[PDB]
Amino acid sequence: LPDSILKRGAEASKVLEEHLERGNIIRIISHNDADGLSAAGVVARAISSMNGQFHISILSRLKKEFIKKLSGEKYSLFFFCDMGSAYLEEISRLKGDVIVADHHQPSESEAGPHVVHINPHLHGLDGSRDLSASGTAYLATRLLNRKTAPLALVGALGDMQYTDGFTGANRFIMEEAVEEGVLQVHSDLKLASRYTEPLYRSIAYTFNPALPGLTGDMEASMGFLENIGVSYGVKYPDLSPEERDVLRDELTRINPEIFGEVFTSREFRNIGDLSDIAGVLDACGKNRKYGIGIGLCLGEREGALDVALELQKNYREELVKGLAWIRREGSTTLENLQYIYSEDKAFKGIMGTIASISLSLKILDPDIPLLGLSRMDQHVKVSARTTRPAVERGVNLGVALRDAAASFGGTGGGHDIAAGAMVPYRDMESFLQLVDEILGTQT
Amino acid sequence: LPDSILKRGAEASKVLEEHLERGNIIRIISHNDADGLSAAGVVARAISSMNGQFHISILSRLKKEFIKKLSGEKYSLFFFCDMGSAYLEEISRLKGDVIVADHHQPSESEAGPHVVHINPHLHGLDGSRDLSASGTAYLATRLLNRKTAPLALVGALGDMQYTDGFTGANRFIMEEAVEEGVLQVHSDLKLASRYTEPLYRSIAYTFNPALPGLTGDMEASMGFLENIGVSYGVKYPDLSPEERDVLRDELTRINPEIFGEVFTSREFRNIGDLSDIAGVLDACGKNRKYGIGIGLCLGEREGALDVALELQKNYREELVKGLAWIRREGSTTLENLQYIYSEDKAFKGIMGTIASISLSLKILDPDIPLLGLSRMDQHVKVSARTTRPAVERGVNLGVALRDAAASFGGTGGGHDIAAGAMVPYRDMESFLQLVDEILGTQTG
Ligand SMILES: [Mn+2]
Ligand SMILES: [Mn+2]
Ligand SMILES: [Mn+2]
Ligand SMILES: [Mn+2]
Repeated sequence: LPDSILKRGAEASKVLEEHLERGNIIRIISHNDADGLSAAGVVARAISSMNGQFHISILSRLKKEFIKKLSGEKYSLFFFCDMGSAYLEEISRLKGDVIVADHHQPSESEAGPHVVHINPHLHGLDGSRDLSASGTAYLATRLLNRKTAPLALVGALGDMQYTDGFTGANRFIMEEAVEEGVLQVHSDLKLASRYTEPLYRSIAYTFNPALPGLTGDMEASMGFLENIGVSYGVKYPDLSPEERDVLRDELTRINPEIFGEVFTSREFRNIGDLSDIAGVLDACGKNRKYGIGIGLCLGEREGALDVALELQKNYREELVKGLAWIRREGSTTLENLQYIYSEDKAFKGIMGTIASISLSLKILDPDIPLLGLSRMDQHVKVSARTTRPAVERGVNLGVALRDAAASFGGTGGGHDIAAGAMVPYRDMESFLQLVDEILGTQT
Repeated sequence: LPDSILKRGAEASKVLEEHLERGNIIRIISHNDADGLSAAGVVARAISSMNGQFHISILSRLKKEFIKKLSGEKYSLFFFCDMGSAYLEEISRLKGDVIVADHHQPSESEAGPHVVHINPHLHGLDGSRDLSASGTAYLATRLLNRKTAPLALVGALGDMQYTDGFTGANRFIMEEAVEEGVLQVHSDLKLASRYTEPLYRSIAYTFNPALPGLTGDMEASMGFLENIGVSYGVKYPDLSPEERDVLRDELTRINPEIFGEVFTSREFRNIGDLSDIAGVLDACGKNRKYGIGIGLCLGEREGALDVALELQKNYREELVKGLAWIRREGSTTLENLQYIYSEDKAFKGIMGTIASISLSLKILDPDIPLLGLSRMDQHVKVSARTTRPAVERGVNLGVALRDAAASFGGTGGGHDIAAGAMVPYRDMESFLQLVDEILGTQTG
């Protein structure tokens, strides 16, 4: 990588150690998706391993008001994951030391001198591809605990940073984790929950890498498996070798991606591969069941796990319906983006995910950035997704949504390839065109 | 301390004396938790000490109907503890004199020259911190009996009014109880039932001050004690001095609050410290078993005590399960609150207690107000708890739940730090979503 970062990391480990040695409790603030929860987990696990204590809050968006509420509180160290780069001035106004582990672009003023800021953008690395919050937290805790590297990669997968191989600092973290013996790599089919789910359901629930015709369609996948003569009520490992080969052959025909690298760790045995864990965390996060998510990251797997797996199941079911909806009513295309709108509470939480999946499946034109829109009474939650070719063409959704949302007194941001915003429902049209214009621009 | 409240207290003592001298039986109505039972005990002890007679009814909630049923009955004096401030008009409609000893925000109405109302809120004091029903009853009976001060503090502890030291009128009552020689203060570890329970169980049952990792977990605490090399099957006082020192060192590392002030009285020797007594009463109250709680308060300790300690054991066991349940199914967080929902009767009676303990332990984020929810066929019972930093930030659960509930034809109220409500199942989501905003305006 560029050895610079590792250094910045170490600065942050030093600070962390200082405060732990003094007995003071560490305040952790993070985001509510796979990356945010796995980042919070990395840090809390590092603290735990030093017989230290931590206080975690999970937020869906960091707000100026919330930062002020903290500036009260008698905590000596604040650790921010997956947010904060946009509020560096405001955060600097905290009494007490601060670490910010984040991977969004600038944001933007200077960052005070009692604050440690780790961000791939600052070290010549791409925050959209080469590192996520969870990995940034690992670099911050790497000299204290290396057992956490699998979780670091959970967040990276969660944030869609696997682009045929891990790249940049994610590659570094993978390599290390192998070297430390806590991560194994296998070539295999990338099917959903292969250890806990019968083949027909596993195929239907393989949303990424997507399998057009089969993904999201229990009937068609059951059918498909009969047509090719492969048992559809057994779990993948309980198949015969011959059946495995025929299956590998026929699914690859539908999408070559389906076969490739698969990541496992003794830590997550009986649950899933690393991508599966990312899914379980997304389901916990979408259900504001943050405790279950973090418990899972720290190693709780008894009642918590049952609950977590049940939440996934529901999550998956909701995704199937959402995909069916998009197939039924289409999207309206403009000139530089397309969009999809729904007042159904069923889809509020999952709009971004079904957006992404629908582009992969090519239900919708993957060349055109897709804005999913869900009403929250007076406001509308926006979830924008596109693809890596579109980012190459110059698309930056994080920028477009931030600028546009501000214009109407809203709040928005993200990365080039995925972003979100919140705006008055009343301003939806105006909003949408403005993004349109902003779009065609950078393009 | 305001002279006004001591004076108001004396007015109530005078009234009580008047009726006792006339030989009439005194009607005592109180609540069913530690504070409610200890308050009822204070009054009945003062009555007993004057060779007088009393009739006690314990209620889980005072209702308009019930007040009317009393408005019959041939009793000359009615003594309300831990309730009544919300029903002052309805109460004044009683024929016969009335004392109301309470500490809920009363906004508001008008008494009726014929009702004596003692409440810290009326005298510039905080009902959430500076005085509870039991202390308010003590101020009402203070010029007739001072041996009751320990019980007054039992209710205060029960109502979670120890905030690093007693404050306000509770501090006054403590100081007076020392001066009278009925209360002693020690620095020591604040472990559950140290005189009657082996160390591993004592640590597992120390719910407050909470000990993360150990509290509620028999296996872990047994383990912990082996790990540090301290006898785990012996009672705290039967340990060696060296063992005591090592233990004091290793528990303080987990929570500094575990060592600090401890309150005792010859009255409760062989049973527990004052916080232990609060626990026994909560157990009696949660099981009904009101006659036993009150027996304990009056000094009955033979068969009654055995029964009481058996009940505590069961209560504590239920709390352990409830905590485990929260650990298993988590809470869903929203903007300004979190909540937990159950269909079990195992947890009905204890929802609010395990809510409080889980926040102390930080199973759940203590910065965020926690709403426990249990279904009653058509309605759902709500138990809300939060912490003192949150109340500082501006949270008031009593208010939030009262308003919100009403807005759906429900009924709700309490204090800033703890409250309850009852609403139609048919619209939880609306209810929850309305409280989550009322709190944003509170903390904004
Ligand atoms: Mn995130
Ligand atoms: Mn992220
Ligand atoms: Mn009470
Ligand atoms: Mn009370």
